[PDB]
Amino acid sequence: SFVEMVDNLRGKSGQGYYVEMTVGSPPQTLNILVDTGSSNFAVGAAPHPFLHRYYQRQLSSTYRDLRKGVYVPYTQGKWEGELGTDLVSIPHGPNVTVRANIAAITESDKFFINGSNWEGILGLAYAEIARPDDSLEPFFDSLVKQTHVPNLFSLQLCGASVGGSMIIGGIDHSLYTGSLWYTPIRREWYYEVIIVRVEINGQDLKMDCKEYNYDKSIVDSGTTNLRLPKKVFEAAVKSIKAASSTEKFPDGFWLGEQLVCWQAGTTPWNIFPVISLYLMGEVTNQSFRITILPQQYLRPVEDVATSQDDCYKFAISQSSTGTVMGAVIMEGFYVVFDRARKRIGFAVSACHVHDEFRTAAVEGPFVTLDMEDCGYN
Ligand SMILES: CCCCNC(=O)[C@@H](NC(=O)[C@H](C)C[C@H](O)[C@@H]1CSC/C=C/CSC[C@H](NC(=O)OC(C)(C)C)C(=O)N[C@@H](C)C(=O)N1)C(C)C
Repeated sequence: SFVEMVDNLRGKSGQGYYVEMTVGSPPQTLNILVDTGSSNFAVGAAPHPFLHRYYQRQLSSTYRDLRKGVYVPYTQGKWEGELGTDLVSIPHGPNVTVRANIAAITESDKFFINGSNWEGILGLAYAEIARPDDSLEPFFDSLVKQTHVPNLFSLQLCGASVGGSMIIGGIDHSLYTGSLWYTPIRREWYYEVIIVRVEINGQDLKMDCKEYNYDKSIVDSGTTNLRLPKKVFEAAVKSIKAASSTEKFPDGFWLGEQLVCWQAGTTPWNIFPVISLYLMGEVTNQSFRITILPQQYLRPVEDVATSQDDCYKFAISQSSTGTVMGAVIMEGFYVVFDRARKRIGFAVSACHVHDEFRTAAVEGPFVTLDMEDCGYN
């Protein structure tokens, strides 16, 4: 029954992907950011300059007050609100209604985005990282417990003004080609995975693989960039600079500050390298790799002038909280969050990225010794 959920995601570039939801009785419609990097379901519940609508608990006859406050910080942005419960449905999801924990957002700082068209956030990770503590059941746990929806979902995020699919409860095989390759979920808090090798244009970065996972690696649809620990970021940028040294870029470009522009249709994709991330596989000493094209980590942005030139921002940034495989990494792959079997699957998406001579790819099997030493403790 998955055809009805195809294309149920929208968004603006670099502003997150959202799904339509309803809360309360009568149903109030809201666009909800899909975030696999957090575990709280929360909605704007008071006026805000950037909110065009918001949840009005007083208009819902099924609302229940939990009489408990909550604060949630993210990498960028934070909010505090009031906990309660209400009935929740997904118009272009499964045909069910669940009573779910909802945080009613009453104050926020740099959380809502001017012109993003979403008014809340759906944290899809596990209760261990829910606020204020792991006793606040996340939405997807509630959905699985109260209905017959199988315990998995998949995400097909498509680039450019953006759209995609969140298939709730299953895998839609018309949305990807080739084989699905699975990596274990190391621990059920974030969707934590283990990166065992990194290559740039086929050249091993030759770092202790622990550095790739310092202090964790996660899959996070709510983060735009590929985010890398300091040491990995520095070696990657050095390698990308060297491969593209044909041209010169402002130093702020490599920090994500300044953007780079070329005359329309002349972007020199060939001087930027592919990046291969090797992930721990399902059998002993076995891994697989996903290959990222520069069309993914050079994110297109609107020309800051009155020109018709293609402009891009560098969508790889430095992290202090581990590797984050954000939306630019997920774009062009079909990603299966198989919570029932504690694994994440990757395949080439049907909305894959087109280069004239290179192709994003998921490839295996590879042999990799001592993969367990790559996890940080
Ligand atoms: C200070 C962090 C404290 C720890 N908090 C967490 O780990 C929380 N989870 C998280 O923070 C997640 C890891 C991230 C989460 O998805 C949050 C969701 S905030 C709502 C996101 C909406 C979509 S816009 C994406 C944005 N793009 C962006 O900034 O673009 C430029 C870089 C080009 C300017 C971005 O990337 N945001 C990152 C930074 C981020 O904050 N993501 C919860 C578990 C409590």
